[PDB]
Amino acid sequence: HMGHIQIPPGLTELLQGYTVEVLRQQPPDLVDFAVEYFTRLREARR
Amino acid sequence: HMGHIQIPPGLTELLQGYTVEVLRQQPPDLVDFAVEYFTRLREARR
Amino acid sequence: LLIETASSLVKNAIQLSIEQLV
Repeated sequence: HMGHIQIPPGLTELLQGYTVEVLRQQPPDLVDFAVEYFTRLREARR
Repeated sequence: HMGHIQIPPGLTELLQGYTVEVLRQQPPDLVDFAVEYFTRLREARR
Repeated sequence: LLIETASSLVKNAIQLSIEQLV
């Protein structure tokens, strides 16, 4: 309430989605997987 | 060795770094931002 | 604070996933 801006929601779901596939796909490179996943996200929602 | 889980360390810090800059720089788009951050992380390490 | 919200943030993410995906 008091103040102005606070922890914005929506980031907890985006992270949990990554921590999931990351543990399932168990890719040899998480850095390259994060760049290939997020980058593909923007193309998904279109 | 069969019947056990393996959690590679490093995901706790990598995620904490993103959660920081995001709540600090306040980018216009976290999706596209996540791609510019991790992609640049490749050059950071090593 | 902020570092306190992100810390536990990763803990709740790991639980809600390996627990039979509950």
